[PDB]
Amino acid sequence: LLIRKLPFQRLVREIAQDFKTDLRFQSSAVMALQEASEAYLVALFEDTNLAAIHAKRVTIMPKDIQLARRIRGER
Amino acid sequence: KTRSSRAGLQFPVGRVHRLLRKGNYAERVGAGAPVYLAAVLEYLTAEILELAGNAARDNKKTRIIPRHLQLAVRNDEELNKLLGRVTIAQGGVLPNIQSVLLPKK
Amino acid sequence: KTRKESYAIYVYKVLKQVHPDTGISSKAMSIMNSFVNDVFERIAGEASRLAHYNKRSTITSREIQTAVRLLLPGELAKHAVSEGTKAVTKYTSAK
Amino acid sequence: RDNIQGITKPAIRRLARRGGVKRISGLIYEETRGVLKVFLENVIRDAVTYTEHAKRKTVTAMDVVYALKRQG
Amino acid sequence: DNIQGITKPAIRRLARRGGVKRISGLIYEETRGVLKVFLENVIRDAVTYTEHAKRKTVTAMDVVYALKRQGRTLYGFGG
Amino acid sequence: PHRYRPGTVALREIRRYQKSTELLIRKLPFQRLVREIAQDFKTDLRFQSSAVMALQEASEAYLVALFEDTNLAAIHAKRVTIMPKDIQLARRIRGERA
DNA sequence: GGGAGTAATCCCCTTGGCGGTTAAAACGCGGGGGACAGCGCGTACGTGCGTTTAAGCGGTGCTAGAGCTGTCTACGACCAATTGAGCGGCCTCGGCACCGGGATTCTCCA
DNA sequence: TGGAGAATCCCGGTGCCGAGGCCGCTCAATTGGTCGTAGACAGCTCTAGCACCGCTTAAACGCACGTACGCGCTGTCCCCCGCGTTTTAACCGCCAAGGGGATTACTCCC
Repeated sequence: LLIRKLPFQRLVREIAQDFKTDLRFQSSAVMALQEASEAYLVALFEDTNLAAIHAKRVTIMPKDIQLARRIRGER
Repeated sequence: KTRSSRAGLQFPVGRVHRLLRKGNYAERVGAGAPVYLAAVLEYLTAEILELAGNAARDNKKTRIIPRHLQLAVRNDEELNKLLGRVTIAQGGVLPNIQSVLLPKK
Repeated sequence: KTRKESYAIYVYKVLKQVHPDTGISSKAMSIMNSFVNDVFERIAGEASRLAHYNKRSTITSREIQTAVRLLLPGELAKHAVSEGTKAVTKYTSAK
Repeated sequence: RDNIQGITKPAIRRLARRGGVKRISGLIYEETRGVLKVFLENVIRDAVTYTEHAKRKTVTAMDVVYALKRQG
Repeated sequence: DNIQGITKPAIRRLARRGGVKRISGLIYEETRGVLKVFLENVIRDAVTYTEHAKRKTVTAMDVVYALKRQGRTLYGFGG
Repeated sequence: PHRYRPGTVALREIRRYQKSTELLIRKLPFQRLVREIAQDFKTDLRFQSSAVMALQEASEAYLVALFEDTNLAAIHAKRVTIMPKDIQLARRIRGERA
């Protein structure tokens, strides 16, 4: 694991507070959430790496991230 | 008498019940489910026909062509999100020229 | 000739109920029919899987409401939920 | 409140380093927190919907599993 | 081979609908290849559903289900 | 002899082909292409005309979406010309090529 | 007693072809604006060091709420009767594409 | 910078063919009743989740600093566009062979 467990479960509790009050969570639920988020960001950073190497650079810019999410199909 | 008038809709409810029964989605099917589903389909039809009529009035037409449906679905954000992975035959593409390609003289 | 079921007269009723002075072509008829059949299949399949996931054998109004909540984005989902609840309530309260 | 800063600079650095990124700017962080927030907003609402329709007050792991299968 | 029928100005007009100002000459062969791959997958799925459903003639609704298998759904051809 | 500057006719053609809606690839070469591809899988198969029209529509949609993605990738590389590396990048980001 | 094998059929649609012709791709060239290569700088980024903070581990207490059994009752499968909404055949007259003359509007270059 | 000039918009006449009512059936939707059980509800148990606390130690914050490359500028050269000209294949209109999947009848077996 890369992201620490307690900040990520604090974040998922804070974002689930906005949709239903007094919501309780299982521990394997937040572990699966952490694993899915890390897999998403690793795949994203690989795509932005190809975007950065395309434009003759080794430093990644945010415009690489908007290029990756635009070409990938998201908004 | 008929249950579409009883619910207060225009879409059929018995046809929706028969199509839910045929498709084997579950072993049992309730009574309020085709009423709710016909209401949902009628309301989605209400936005798309509203926005298509707005497009046709913009383009000075009285009959809706599929180009006006394409323009209506690709302009509203929620309808473009719901119908993102579809395509409309004889539709065309929204006008979008990127700014850096303009003749900046 | 065989009988083919379409939704053309009902969407023509909806179109004349909203914009009273507007026509429609047969091609646009075909795309609009395809839209309503596809959203029928999508909401129906989502409701079917929610029926299966809770060890339940019946499709009710709750399953269709949850399917509209999952499958439709934005305020369009909330307004469709309101329309469905109003139609179901006046159907049940009818004599 | 303001707990999006828990996704810190070296954690983002390791997430890029597993992906093979060599050099990272300073404006990368303020965009990747936004992308992670958007992804979590799109998952947790489906998890909440599944938990509410089953008439439960606890989000189980299985609800998360079907929530992720929603997006594919 | 009939892949040469997809001519140079046809890909030029496909570029112009997508909003392309300047086109290199090496685009065209790659475009022919990627359209070959896409059509090969689609007709494979269509003949699969037709051979399972047992007719000699492939109908449009079968390739609509083939496109719906790929998540590239089409409206307006009986779908 | 009057001559327009290089670049204006591209703007005119982009506007004219984004405003219109009629199909671009001619019918009979695409018919020959789909028959030749179907020759490889099974033999003596026959097509409806609506099937061929649907394949034309799907090919148009896929290639215009691919060219829009290629154009955005080309602008990101600080150029105007599209190049085959832009197409390869656009297909690698989607995941169509492993 | 009813589903199904076999066959004749009236077609309905598919594929192939043949000549006109005419838009449309193919080609060639002039030439010019962008792709590409190289240099300068200065600015931002990796690395390292010292410190400060909080994550994780253990330990426990309370109690909400998932999970399951018992029972029944209102609700949905299911069947006979019937009947009007919704399908298809068909007639038309208007909506909209097309063509042309002219006004309008960008654009080039001297 | 203003005239040339070509591309675009715009309104009047043309016509054509297709959307939309109208008529007439017919068959699945509606009424009514019957029965069997799915889930609504009650209630019991006791797993798992939330929280309070402390302690140790790895991880991050912060700052200095050297320098690697991002980007702006300039030269070059080349290949791609605009347009004139030449050949060619899509299309069109119709015809003809002819195969093909649904439509009746004739007849058979568990």
